[PDB]
Amino acid sequence: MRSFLNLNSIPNVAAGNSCSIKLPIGQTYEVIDLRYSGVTPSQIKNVRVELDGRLLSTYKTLNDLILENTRHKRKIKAGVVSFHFVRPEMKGVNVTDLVQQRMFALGTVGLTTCEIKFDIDEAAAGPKLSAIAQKSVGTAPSWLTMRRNFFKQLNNGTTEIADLPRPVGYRIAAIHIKAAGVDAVEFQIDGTKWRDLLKKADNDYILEQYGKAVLDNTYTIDFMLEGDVYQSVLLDQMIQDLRLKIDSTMDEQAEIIVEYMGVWSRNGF
Amino acid sequence: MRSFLNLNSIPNVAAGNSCSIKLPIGQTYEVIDLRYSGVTPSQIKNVRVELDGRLLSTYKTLNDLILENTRHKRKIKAGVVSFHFVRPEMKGVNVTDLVQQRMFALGTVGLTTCEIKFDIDEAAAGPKLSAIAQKSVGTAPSWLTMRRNFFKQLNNGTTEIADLPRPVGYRIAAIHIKAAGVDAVEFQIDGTKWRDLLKKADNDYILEQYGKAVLDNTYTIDFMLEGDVYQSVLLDQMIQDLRLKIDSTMDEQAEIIVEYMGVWSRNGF
Amino acid sequence: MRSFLNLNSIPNVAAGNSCSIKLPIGQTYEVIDLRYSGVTPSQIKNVRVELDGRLLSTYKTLNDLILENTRHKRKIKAGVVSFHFVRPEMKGVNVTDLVQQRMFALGTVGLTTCEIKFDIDEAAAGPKLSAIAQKSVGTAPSWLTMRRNFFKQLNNGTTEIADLPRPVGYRIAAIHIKAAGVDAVEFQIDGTKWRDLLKKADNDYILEQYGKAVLDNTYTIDFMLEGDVYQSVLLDQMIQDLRLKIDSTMDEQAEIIVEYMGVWSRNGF
Amino acid sequence: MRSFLNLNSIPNVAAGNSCSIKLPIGQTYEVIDLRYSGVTPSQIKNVRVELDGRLLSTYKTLNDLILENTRHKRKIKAGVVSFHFVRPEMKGVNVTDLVQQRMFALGTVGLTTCEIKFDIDEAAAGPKLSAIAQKSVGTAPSWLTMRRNFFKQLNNGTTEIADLPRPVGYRIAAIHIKAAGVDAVEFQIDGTKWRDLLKKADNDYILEQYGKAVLDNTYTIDFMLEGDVYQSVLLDQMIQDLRLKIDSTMDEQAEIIVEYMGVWSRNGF
Amino acid sequence: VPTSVPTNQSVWGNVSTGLDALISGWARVEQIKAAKASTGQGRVEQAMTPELDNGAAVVVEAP
Amino acid sequence: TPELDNGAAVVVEAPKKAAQPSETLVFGVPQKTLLLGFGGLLVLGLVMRGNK
Ligand SMILES: [Ca+2]
Ligand SMILES: [Ca+2]
Ligand SMILES: [Ca+2]
Ligand SMILES: [Ca+2]
Repeated sequence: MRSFLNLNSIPNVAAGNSCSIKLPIGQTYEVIDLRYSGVTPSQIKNVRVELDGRLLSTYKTLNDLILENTRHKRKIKAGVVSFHFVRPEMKGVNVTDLVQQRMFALGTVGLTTCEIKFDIDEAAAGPKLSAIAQKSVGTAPSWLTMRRNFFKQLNNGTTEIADLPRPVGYRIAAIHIKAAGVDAVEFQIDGTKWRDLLKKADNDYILEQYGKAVLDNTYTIDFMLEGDVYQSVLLDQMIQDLRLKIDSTMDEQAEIIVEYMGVWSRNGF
Repeated sequence: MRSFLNLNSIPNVAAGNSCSIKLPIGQTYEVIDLRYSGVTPSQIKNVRVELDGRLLSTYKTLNDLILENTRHKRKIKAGVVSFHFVRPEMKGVNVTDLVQQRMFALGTVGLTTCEIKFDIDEAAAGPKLSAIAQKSVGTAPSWLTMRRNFFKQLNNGTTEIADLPRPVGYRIAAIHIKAAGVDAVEFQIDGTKWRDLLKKADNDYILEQYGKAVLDNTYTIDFMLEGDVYQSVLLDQMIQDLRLKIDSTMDEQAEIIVEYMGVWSRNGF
Repeated sequence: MRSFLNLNSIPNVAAGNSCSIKLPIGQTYEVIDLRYSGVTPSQIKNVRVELDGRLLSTYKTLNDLILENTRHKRKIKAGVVSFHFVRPEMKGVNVTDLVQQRMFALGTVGLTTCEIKFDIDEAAAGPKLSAIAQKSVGTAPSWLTMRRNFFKQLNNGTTEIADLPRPVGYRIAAIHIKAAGVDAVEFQIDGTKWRDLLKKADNDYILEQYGKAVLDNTYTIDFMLEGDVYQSVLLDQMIQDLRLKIDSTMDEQAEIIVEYMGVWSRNGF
Repeated sequence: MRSFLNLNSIPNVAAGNSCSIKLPIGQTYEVIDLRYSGVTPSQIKNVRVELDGRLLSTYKTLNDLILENTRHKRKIKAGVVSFHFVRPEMKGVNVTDLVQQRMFALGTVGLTTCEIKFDIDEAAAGPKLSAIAQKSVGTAPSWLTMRRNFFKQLNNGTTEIADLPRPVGYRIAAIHIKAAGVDAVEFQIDGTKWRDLLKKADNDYILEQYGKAVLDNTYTIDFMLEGDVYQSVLLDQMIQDLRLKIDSTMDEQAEIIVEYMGVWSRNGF
Repeated sequence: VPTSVPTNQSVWGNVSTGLDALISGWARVEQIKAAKASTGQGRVEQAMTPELDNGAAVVVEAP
Repeated sequence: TPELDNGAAVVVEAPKKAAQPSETLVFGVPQKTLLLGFGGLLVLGLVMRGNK
């Protein structure tokens, strides 16, 4: 049996304020529903999920969480944005789908602090935020999704990005290139071309082919289209080159979103 | 390695409001830089540094903190005022200067609450306050500077102040007599005249002789001119009389500032 | 007792010429005073301090040495520029200040060659250069400051620099970002944010707070503000990420100055 | 704890009079602040510091004491001149800076008489002199600074001075050549050139480089620029030649000031 | 024994008994901090510690 | 005692009492241990009868 709780009131919710959603340790958080009003998702900046003071996932703005859910075609409702720790799209290969989905839940056992920090923009009309938690029996943080942010200059022609962090033992579920002039992209590991120079139209077709929604000004490289976790990139310690070849038509600054995965460690990634 | 952090936003910063700078427990605070605008230092009243709800240091107004720093000839910048817990002027006798200076840092280990409370004047134009922390590895509160406020009547002639608190085991770094008509002062302990009836001009000359700046309408009795902590007044549990003989020319109420020192105790001074 | 010597005449001092200050091996060079006339400090390009043919420190122009001294508020005189091997700002933690400062002196014992090479610009009016040496008893090169030059392009937005050399066992005293449009910078090691995204005004305030002078079009990250060498960045081998997040307002190429430190080695950095 | 005392009234202070500041024996005098009015420092001639009737330090006029303090950049105030027995510029090598500075304090233990004699010029308008003493616990005279006066004829060309007293076991902190036409000076001991023929501009640059102020018509040879007492000249009994080679441009009478140092002895230097 | 008297006293108590014993302890802990800073393992230990509010817990059910 | 908005709570069910399982085990092992004692005391008692 699951428990649906109305989380404690969020302290000091005001424009230009730096608030935090401190989660009580002991149980497992499958989903966290954040209700907002008097403020836009884009006005909720620097969203950081921290476990024991360490960063787990980061969102430039709350709007990126809305887009994250939209991509998987999850239920979207105005005035509310959810933190899906449990991945509903997961499919089991040697275990049940339910086990593969729940495995991403945010367990808090052994933790000292679990927080969701963020800053409220100064322009916020009259910010009002509350949270509801869909919890289950306590478990260690264990297997978690680690959303990381990266910024890189994209040229008009060809750009290559090979300096992406490769935490050992971790995996990569997907890579999102946020740019308006990306025509095609190619992904390779150690010379091996796992993703040919696929045109945007072709890449976006495959994405939609798997029930995903294409995000505006984004080139998504989904390594878990089938929902199988073992299709994602396994960051082996021996990998010598993890490269991305981007064919752009514009000279701009791209925000590269990398969805990492791995067993949470107090002194790990 | 030290860590420079942009402290969390100060809640409810407005004219006539009572705000507080709640410091996170765990590490050591060497210096706290408070940026202000839309308000004068004199408009930031009743500044209190509290450890576990108890009073450590007190400032009638933020301007007294500016004067405290000015006296030691510390870097002063408009729009910013720092809380120097670590005393940069300290000199070691049997230890290094660095050890003697850092020994005053605000350790928070074992603490339940660390706060810097203050009241914003109603006349404040458009108060705006933020804080930055220069921290280091965690330590117990230990040796701290305890600025205390006292108000006493001065006569035109000779006034004597012998009712100053004498917390056992504690020390006195300095005494600041805030009055406009003080000509000369004499300090004695148990009949012994440690400071002869020194004329203001003579006392102020010795102060400047040690790199200190003379404050307006203030007679400072610096017991740590050399930076040696062992030169300060040791409040021996055996002292029978701690007296101050003030020769004034005006009949006014003086604000006596006493800079105490000692190992912070949950049930101490 | 120290010895002040008028170094041998500098051979072939003329415009467009490549000269060198060959130092006699045997003793220790604490300071080298270089007198110049008929030429500007900016006209003395590619200044290199070489020990046994290997590069120790490098200056794009002699003006960078003038700025290096200005930053520490060292005595600056027109027509003369000094090479401060001994760091006067050093403070001892478990040793005397004098020992900590002299430890940076340029010992020459065991050396085959000690040189200070540089090129005289062609536009030089009538170059005239002489040098004086403040020496002391001979010592091995030992602990030395190794000024390194790096050029990186900056965007208008955020730029990240994580490819800075990390010689094992060495330390980093400071990092100077030479750019005209830097608003704020953030420094982190292995995810740990040792320096929050500090605004220039805030960073510069802390610098001045420690007796340092802010250099024009430069964002200095001083890791030895207190003079304590053990506050500097220890380039520990297990370090996986040494990153710099620069928030600029201009699209330019910055000159990154890194002040390394370590025991000089025939086969080291 | 130190004691600040208003010394007894100076007997017979009048123009053309020979007065004396008789110091009470028992404690240690770190500093003596002499307030003057109705007379110029140059009008206070033949200042002699005598211990047990023997001469310790000598000043042609009180103005030389003002210049002595100015050179070290000590606090100078009109109407007051201090006798700094404790040397604030001292830095410890194997002891703390404080110990190295206080070691020069004027201890009086074992003394029969401690006096500061001087003559008041006849032209003195209306001489008024008082003194304040900054004392500490009693100690033997011990290590003291012994300022000695010497007069020698300087030629236009080259002059050599090798007849300077060399009290065995004593040291030389500095040598001040008071002449208006000195271009360069060279210092050597037993043929060894410890100070090359340094041009005034070059010598003065090094002086300022160490926080010292250059005195008018003076060529200072500071042997304690770092504040290290062990950098001074140690007058070994074996020294065969202590020479000074002065390159002047004028034919004049120079006043050579020699700052000696050593453990005070009732029958010593 | 305590006594009251004017004038600068000839001999004063220059004893810093219990305060010096404490001051040495502060000097000792400074060397411990420096011992950590001299190695890379000392910096990584300090990275684990944050400064935040207190944490609560709650649980029920039969596993 | 101060006033802050920072508390560390721990509200949870707790079990009480336990009878029968530890007993049954702690009655089995000593009864056997006692029975071994009687066997030793019997053979010592019976051998004394042989020495009559
Ligand atoms: Ca999990
Ligand atoms: Ca402390
Ligand atoms: Ca060295
Ligand atoms: Ca002495």
